[PDB]
Amino acid sequence: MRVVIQRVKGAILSVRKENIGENEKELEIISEIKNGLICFLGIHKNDTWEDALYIIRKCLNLRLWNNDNKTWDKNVKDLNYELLIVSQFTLFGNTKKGNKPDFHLAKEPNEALIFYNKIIDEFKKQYNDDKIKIGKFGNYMNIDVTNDGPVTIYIDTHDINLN
Amino acid sequence: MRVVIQRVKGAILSVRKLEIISEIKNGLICFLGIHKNDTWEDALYIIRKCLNLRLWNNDNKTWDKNVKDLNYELLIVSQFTLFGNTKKGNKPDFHLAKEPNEALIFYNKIIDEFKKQYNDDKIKIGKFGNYMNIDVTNDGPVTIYIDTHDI
Ligand SMILES: Nc1ncnc2c1ncn2[C@@H]1O[C@H](CO)[C@@H](NC(=O)[C@H](N)Cc2ccc(O)cc2)[C@H]1O
Ligand SMILES: Nc1ncnc2c1ncn2[C@@H]1O[C@H](CO)[C@@H](NC(=O)[C@H](N)Cc2ccc(O)cc2)[C@H]1O
Repeated sequence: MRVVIQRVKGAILSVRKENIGENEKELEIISEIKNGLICFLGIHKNDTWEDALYIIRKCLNLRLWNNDNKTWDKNVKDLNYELLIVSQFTLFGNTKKGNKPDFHLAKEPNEALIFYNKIIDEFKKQYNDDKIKIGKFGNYMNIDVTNDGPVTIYIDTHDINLN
Repeated sequence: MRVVIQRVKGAILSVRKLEIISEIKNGLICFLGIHKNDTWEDALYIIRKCLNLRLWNNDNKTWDKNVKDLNYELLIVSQFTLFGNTKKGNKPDFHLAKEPNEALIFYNKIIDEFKKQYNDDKIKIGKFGNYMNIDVTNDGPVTIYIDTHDI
C-alpha cells in the first residue's frame, strides 16, 4: 500500500457529476477540511489488511506539528485536526518503462473500492468519525489545498518488513 | 532521489515577511528530496521524468501528453521531508537527506538543468530552507512518486 501525506491548513474537494449535460456546472463540492492531513492512498494488488493497518497507524501517529517551542511534537489526533483521504491509483504509475505510466500493480477497482471503504471505516474507529473526510472513489476530482510547510511524507508498506 | 509530482490547475507559493514569490497556472508541482548519496545521474532521471512523463491526455488517447507538449509550467519545491525516516519513528528524522548546505548547491544545478531541458520562463521554484505556504488546485488528482534508488 502506498500513501502520500501532506500537511494542510485546509482543503476543499469537488467531484465530477455522473449526470452531465451541455452548458452545465460539472463539479460539486463534497468534502472540506481545515487544518490536518490530506492522504492520497493507493491500494496494491497484493495488499492485505496488515498493510492497511500499518498505514492507518502511521497516518494517525506522525508528529508533523510543532507545539510551543518543541519541533515535530504533535500528531493529527493531539490537535483534534482532520484527515482527507483520497483514493489514488496513480501512485502505482510505473515510470521505468518510458514516458507513458502504466498502473498494472494497482488493485483491481471492485476489490479496491471495498478495501478503500474498509480503510475509511477503520480511520473513523481508530480516531473520530467527525474528523475523517473522503473523496469519491472512481471519479475525477478537483482539490483546492493550502499546503502548510510544505510537509510531504511518503510511505510504501512493501518497503516495510511486515508480517 | 525522491520526488512527488502532482498535476495542478495552478499553484501560488508564498513565504514569510505572507508574500507571494512564485505562481503557476496549469502544470506540475514537484516536491523534491535529495538523498545524502545522490549523484547527478539520479537528478537527471528525475528531471527527465518531470518533463517527459505523459500525465495529460490527447483528444483520443489517455496519458499521451507531457508538461512540455502543452507548454505548461513547473513549480519545483525542495522537500527534505521525503526522507522522514518514518520506518524508525513517528517524529521525522532527516538523516538520510543530503546535508542542507551541500544540497543547496546540488539543487542549484538541478534548477539550471530544468531550465536547460525546457525553458527559463516555465520553471518556478520555492525558497530553499524557508517555510512556505502553497495554495494548489490538484487536478484529478494525479500524484506520481519516483525514488531513483528503486528503479
Ligand atoms: N487500486 C486503487 N487504489 C486506489 N484507488 C483506486 C484504485 N483503483 C481504482 N481507484 C480509484 O478509481 C479511480 C480510477 O481508477 C482512481 N482515481 C484516481 O486515481 C484519480 N481520479 C486520478 C485519475 C485520473 C484520470 C484517470 O483516467 C484515472 C485516474 C481512484 O479514485
Ligand atoms: N536534502 C534536501 N533535499 C531537499 N531539500 C532540502 C534538503 N536539505 C535541505 N533542504 C531545504 O531546506 C529545508 C529544511 O532545512 C527544506 N524545507 C522543507 O522540507 C519544507 N520547507 C518543510 C519544513 C518547514 C519548516 C522546517 O523547520 C523544516 C522543514 C528544503 O527547502
